[PDB]
Amino acid sequence: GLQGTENLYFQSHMTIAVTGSIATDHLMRFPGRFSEQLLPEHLHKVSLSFLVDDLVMHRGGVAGNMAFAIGVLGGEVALVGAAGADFADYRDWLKARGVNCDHVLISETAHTARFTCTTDVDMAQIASFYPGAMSEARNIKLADVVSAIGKPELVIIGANDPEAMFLHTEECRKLGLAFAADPSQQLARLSGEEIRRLVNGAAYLFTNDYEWDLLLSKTGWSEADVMAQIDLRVTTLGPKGVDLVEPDGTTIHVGVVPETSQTDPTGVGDAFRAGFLTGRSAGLGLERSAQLGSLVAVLVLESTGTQEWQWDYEAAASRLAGAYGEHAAAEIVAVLA
Amino acid sequence: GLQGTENLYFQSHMTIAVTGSIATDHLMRFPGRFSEQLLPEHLHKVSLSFLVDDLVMHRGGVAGNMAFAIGVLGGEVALVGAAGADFADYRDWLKARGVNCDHVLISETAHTARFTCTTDVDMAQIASFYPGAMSEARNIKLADVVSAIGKPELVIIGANDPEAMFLHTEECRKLGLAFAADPSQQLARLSGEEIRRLVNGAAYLFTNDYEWDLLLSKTGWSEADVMAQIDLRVTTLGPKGVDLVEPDGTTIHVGVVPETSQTDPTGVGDAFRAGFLTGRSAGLGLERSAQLGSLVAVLVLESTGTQEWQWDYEAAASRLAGAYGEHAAAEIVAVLA
Ligand SMILES: OC[C@H]1O[C@@H](n2cnc3c(-c4ccsc4)ncnc32)[C@H](O)[C@@H]1O
Ligand SMILES: OC[C@H]1O[C@@H](n2cnc3c(-c4ccsc4)ncnc32)[C@H](O)[C@@H]1O
Ligand code: NA
Ligand code: NA
Repeated sequence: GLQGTENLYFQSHMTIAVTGSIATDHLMRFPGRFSEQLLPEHLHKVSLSFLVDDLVMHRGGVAGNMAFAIGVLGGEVALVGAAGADFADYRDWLKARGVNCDHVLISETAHTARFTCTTDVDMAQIASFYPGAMSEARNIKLADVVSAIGKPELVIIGANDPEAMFLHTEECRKLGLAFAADPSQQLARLSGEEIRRLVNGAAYLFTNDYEWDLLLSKTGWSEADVMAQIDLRVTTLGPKGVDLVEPDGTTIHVGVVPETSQTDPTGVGDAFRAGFLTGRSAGLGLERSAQLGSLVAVLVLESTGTQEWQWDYEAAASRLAGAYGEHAAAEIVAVLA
Repeated sequence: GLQGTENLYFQSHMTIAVTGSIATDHLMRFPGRFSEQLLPEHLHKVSLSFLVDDLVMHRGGVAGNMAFAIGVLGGEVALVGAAGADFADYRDWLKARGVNCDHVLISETAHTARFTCTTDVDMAQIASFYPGAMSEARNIKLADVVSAIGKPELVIIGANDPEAMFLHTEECRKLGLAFAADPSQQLARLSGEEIRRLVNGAAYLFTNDYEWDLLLSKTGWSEADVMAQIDLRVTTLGPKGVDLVEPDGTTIHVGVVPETSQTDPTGVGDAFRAGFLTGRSAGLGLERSAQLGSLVAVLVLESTGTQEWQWDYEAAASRLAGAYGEHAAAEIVAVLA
């Protein structure tokens, strides 16, 4: 009754655009411990052959995961990445949860990227990633996306074809789009200069604490050097929670939702980021948004695959209330409706 | 009219029954050296994430590989192993090459086994094997196979479901079938008692030199102890060739066919065994048979996948002539054509 129809519709098009990998995750379980059974002698002429007792294929890719979670939580999200012609079923899966997939580049030749991962009983991982169609993400122009769906409220620059990451970030700077620097695995692979090129001007920087130290080491930046380039640092601390740090040093710390199981750590970070950014878009403060992100992250930790979790108001509210109090759980549920 | 009809026909029989794994091989290439970047410090908290720049899916499994090679070379072969309902195209692939697949067990529920392997530029490997339908190989009775195709000249007991390996070997002993003990990868996993149970009474023992030392260590056997249990030992020595050793110590040594490239070592041993045993079934002597096996082995070494090589009498003859002399090449081609 009190909504301005014109202005509400005007803003409805301001989506989150998620750029990053789109993949199939081929996940296997090793019924042992890599750290214990592997010995230093096995690394000098490497020949490893693990017997695995489980194998499942699931939808994945950092951008696929984040878009799935934003869509499931009710946000407005567009998936912007490269995949192969095999993508049809994945497309239907994402569209059924509200994800705009019109601007997924479909390669004429290459298959969708593949993440192959063997996880042991202690959640340690030995994995390989095949880019396939992901390399063609460097041919996506965010200008065309904007022309089609309008200026997004935020562009997430997740792990992707590296050249696509640099081009997307620079196009955000040029078009005045707010972006979240979420380089994740590429922090292990890029040079300090390249990383600096991904961070400058970011509305958000997302890393975990290890990745934060890695970024500082490789870039040669101090923390103050980074905070001069970004509006907010979000650093996940695993079971120790998450820090949200403004440029003036103001820090908000949020604890985690305790897990009922540690099934598979794949996609936990993606899910935290998706939940946090959905909460922020929905009007929640930094602390409440991080609390939502922590819930989604633990739901991914407790399931095999990255998009196999389920959203249930009653269970979500109960776990949020247990971790953060009934008032916080109520505010979170109130914005998600 | 100088042929002895009885003995001619007596020698004419050459059916080989191949037991062992049937699989799809998911092969990837790491464009670097594991040795350059994997260090003992990475064992504390194991978390490896390789970028691979090639991914292909190929027909595989040790029994599939050996049956393919025997069929391609003109031998008489039946494939005896467990697969999944996905096996249909694989079946057509093998039948088109003369392989009898009537006695492949098709699981009602499980997928064909899967070998996932990353190989670096120095041929080092990191791999995982998911048995799936392979476990159901323990339900295959060689008595039914014999009832269908008659008493084979040889049963190859290759890497398989371990219980199936034991059941097949004991059924060969009870039914009086000559068998080749080819446990290969299972030598890394079985106990000395189990290995001894696989070797006793073998017509052939096939291993590489490392596997030979491993067998001797785990079984507690000396070489003479082994030679008292088997009719012929075949020990491959990689670039140093192959030793063929009778119980009385009589040794035939054969050098290798020089390779034109070192592309992928997966299935090279399978191919040697198949070529050697086909040559023997066709009436070639030990040396000529090992020369044929060495050719097939290098053809697999030079190609991606285990069954992607091509059999061409003229190219084969030229390489055999270069390695072993025109007389040997001619004798081999004359028997196979
Ligand atoms: O966040 C979890 C998600 O990350 C996805 N992924 C896993 N490795 C990668 C890499 C990579 C690795 C070595 S070099 C580049 N790049 C881009 N996405 C990846 C995976 O598909 C999973 O669903
Ligand atoms: O010899 C090359 C062929 O061996 C096949 N293979 C690779 N690992 C195995 C294993 C195994 C591994 C760890 S525990 C048991 N078992 C049975 N076959 C295998 C593969 O499908 C390839 O085509
Ligand atoms: Na998970
Ligand atoms: Na090969």
